[PDB]
Amino acid sequence: MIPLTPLFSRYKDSYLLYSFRLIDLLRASKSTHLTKLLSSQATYLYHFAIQKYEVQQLIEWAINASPDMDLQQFRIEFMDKTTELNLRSCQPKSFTYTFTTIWDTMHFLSLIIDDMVYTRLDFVMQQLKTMKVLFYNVFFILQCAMCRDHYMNVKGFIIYHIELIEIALDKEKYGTDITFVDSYQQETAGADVNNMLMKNLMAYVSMTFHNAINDYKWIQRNKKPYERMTWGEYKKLLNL
Amino acid sequence: MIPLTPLFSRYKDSYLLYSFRLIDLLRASKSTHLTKLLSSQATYLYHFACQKYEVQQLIEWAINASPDMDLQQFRIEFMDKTTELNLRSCQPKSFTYTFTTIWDTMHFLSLIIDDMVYTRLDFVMQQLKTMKVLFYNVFFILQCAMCRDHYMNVKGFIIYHIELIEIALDKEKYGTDITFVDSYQQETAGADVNNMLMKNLMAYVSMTFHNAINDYKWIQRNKKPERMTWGEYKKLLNL
Ligand SMILES: Cc1cc2nc3c(=O)[nH]c(=O)nc-3n(C[C@H](O)[C@H](O)[C@H](O)COP(=O)(O)OP(=O)(O)OC[C@H]3O[C@@H](n4cnc5c(N)ncnc54)[C@H](O)[C@@H]3O)c2cc1C
Ligand SMILES: Cc1cc2nc3c(=O)[nH]c(=O)nc-3n(C[C@H](O)[C@H](O)[C@H](O)COP(=O)(O)OP(=O)(O)OC[C@H]3O[C@@H](n4cnc5c(N)ncnc54)[C@H](O)[C@@H]3O)c2cc1C
Repeated sequence: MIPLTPLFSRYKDSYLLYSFRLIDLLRASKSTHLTKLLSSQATYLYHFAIQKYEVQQLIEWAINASPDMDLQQFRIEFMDKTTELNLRSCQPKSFTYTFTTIWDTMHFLSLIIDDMVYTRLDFVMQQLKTMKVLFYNVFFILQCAMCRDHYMNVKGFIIYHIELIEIALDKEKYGTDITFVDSYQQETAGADVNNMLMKNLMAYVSMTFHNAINDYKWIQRNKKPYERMTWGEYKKLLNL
Repeated sequence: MIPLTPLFSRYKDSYLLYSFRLIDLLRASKSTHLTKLLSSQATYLYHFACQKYEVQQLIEWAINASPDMDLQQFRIEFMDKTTELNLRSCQPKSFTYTFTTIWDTMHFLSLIIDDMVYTRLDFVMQQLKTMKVLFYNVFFILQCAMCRDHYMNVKGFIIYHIELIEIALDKEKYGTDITFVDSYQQETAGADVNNMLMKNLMAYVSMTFHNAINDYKWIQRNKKPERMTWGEYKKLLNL
């Protein structure tokens, strides 16, 4: 399982706030396609957080919630509903929603993938496909049109690496064990010639992706760019 | 300044064939948005095809060509139109369309990018965004539903590396020169601290992508799986 650190504590709570803010959109939805997409995303999110039958109750409650409530009244009704369904664990501790709420959710999902793979095969390959669906369908909820447009262009970078893992798991299914390496360069050296996978690959993929977004935004605003996060420091922050 | 080689000449003729097939879709288009997108993409492809006003006349000819022609009849009218506009260069020598026509176009575009960068400016930084738009908007044209769905999932891998190039040219605009290195590993090791950029990045990037797609399709077909190596690829193209 994932190591308990302060930073991982915020991730889990950002993940719950994010999940809460996503289901609040269900009552507002203006299309059947959005409703099906929000319903499945939130179901999938909680399934990575019987718990599953209670979650179906929560999700169904949110689909039929009044569309004329504001957000704070939805929060009141949600707090009660999760308490009643014995899902206090779904309840966020902090309701301040920002970019760090989205980043934490993506970094959380990355750590979850690394844990499922190191601690693992049909099951892990079905989870990895649900993860691709989650990353493909990240919503910002907050207002940032240009963030949405940027993310739709490059989200495949993350998603591509999930497929490398599936490719690696497919080789283990067929005879070649996965070999775990400590640096991205070794994994990338291997593919150009045997089944090497970086340990904590997705933590590093999403970290590298975080930096690239933040590097690119200076082009966006047209200003000269300053502490960037390093894999060394990140691993220390998360006890990896 | 792309090295003229056998594989590259096929890339070039595949590029032209892909472009001819795209503008053939303009007469059929069922939405004003798809019309907007195909004519932009075709204009862009031609603009990179290793005069612009003549291309605009070609495109405008395609927009108004009869929707009740079949494709072969369109090919007849296109071969005449390009002959009249003094654009015999846009004419493909082979009209057999396959997955290799699409791959060849993608690998062609990758080689254009690496050539603009090492022979470079706000100019190259602007041409890269157009490159991003082209890769975001690749049409298969042939029938491969699961292909389009796979490519829409992972196309960002390619596009991300175009952004790393803009990021690198932005640091050069503001002081730090690009340092060209020989492996992908040296570029990804130095991002983690300085402005290194792999030489022939997009050739390597779209080469690795091509392998990934082909490895992934054994998962897609549920089947127990000769892959292209960088050294072999650089040999084939004289990089
Ligand atoms: C998918 C996504 C796309 C975005 N696209 C854009 C855009 O196009 N234009 C724009 O202006 N903004 C964009 N943003 C927001 C942007 O990335 C920043 O969050 C914001 O612009 C300024 O945030 P910041 O530097 O103050 O903190 P942030 O960059 O948000 O980081 C906050 C926290 O995350 C942790 N952290 C910081 N860096 C890393 C890292 N490399 N790896 C792991 N953890 C880290 C740290 O704990 C830090 O406390 C996007 C955000 C997301 C989640
Ligand atoms: C964007 C895109 C997405 C696709 N998604 C799918 C999918 O999801 N499922 C599916 O079944 N098919 C998919 N395809 C088609 C698939 O990749 C193959 O083209 C097809 O299966 C034919 O396989 P092949 O090995 O015979 O030839 P190809 O893989 O098409 O190779 C043909 C030519 O390309 C050259 N070549 C081969 N490998 C490389 C390489 N790594 N780098 C550079 N050049 C190379 C060689 O010169 C060879 O002659 C996709 C194609 C594209 C262009």
